[PDB]
Amino acid sequence: GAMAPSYRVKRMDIAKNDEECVVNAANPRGLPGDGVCKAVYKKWPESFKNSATPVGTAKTVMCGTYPVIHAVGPNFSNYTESEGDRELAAAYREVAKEVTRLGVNSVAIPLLSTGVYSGGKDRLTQSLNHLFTAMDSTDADVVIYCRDKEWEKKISEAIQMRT
Ligand SMILES: NC(=O)c1cnccn1
Ligand SMILES: [Cl-]
Ligand SMILES: [Cl-]
Repeated sequence: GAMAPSYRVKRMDIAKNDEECVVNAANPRGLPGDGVCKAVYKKWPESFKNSATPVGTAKTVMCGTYPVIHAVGPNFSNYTESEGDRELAAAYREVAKEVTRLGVNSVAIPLLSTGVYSGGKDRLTQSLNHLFTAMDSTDADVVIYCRDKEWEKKISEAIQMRT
């Protein structure tokens, strides 16, 4: 574990993270995809061997000794708000299990289902709160990666609020 486990946020490409492992915002079929998933495919292509996994689950594949945790959030175009919310909460619990099993002291994580799986809605608060619910009982340093300046401010505010 980290000596004083923390949350931080950075506005940059998760493929350039400074953490001991990465969470991919994966699709269920282990395809290169777009956004975070395409950047992860270009940086750690070996991690996409047998990475396919259902919605609401996480499956880790090593690229050398560097763990890539493929987490499949729901596509809110396809799910009801209720079922999508349940699967988004489940994906993050599976991420906490994997981070714990790996024994890492740090993890780089994107906000699941906030991009092309958002169903055109702002899900910053919904996705971040499910991230906190899952990761608060872990002792890894968590670094959240985002791309938008307004999102960075709102994530930073939510972290600082809890102290
Ligand atoms: N996570 C992000 O960087 C982000 C930015 N703008 C909309 C949705 N997600
Ligand atoms: Cl960058
Ligand atoms: Cl997404």
